[PDB]
Amino acid sequence: NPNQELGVVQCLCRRIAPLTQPPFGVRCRATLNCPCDYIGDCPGPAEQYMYRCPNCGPRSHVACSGVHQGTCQQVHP
Ligand SMILES: [Zn+2]
Ligand SMILES: [Zn+2]
Ligand SMILES: [Zn+2]
Repeated sequence: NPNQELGVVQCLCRRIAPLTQPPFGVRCRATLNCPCDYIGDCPGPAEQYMYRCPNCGPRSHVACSGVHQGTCQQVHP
């Protein structure tokens, strides 16, 4: 069988870790801060990373490109 390449990622401890599956989209759970009282969920895009850190062992964390802080136009158009 041919080898299956998996990407690498920086663990939260900052070491380089091998992903065990490709990044996959997820719900972003961050809370928003706009100068008004608006309440709402971040629409993303957010992704979750599964990896096996040589230091930390199995670990995961989520990253999101949505706007969490800023003006009312930036957070909630
Ligand atoms: Zn680590
Ligand atoms: Zn987000
Ligand atoms: Zn606002």
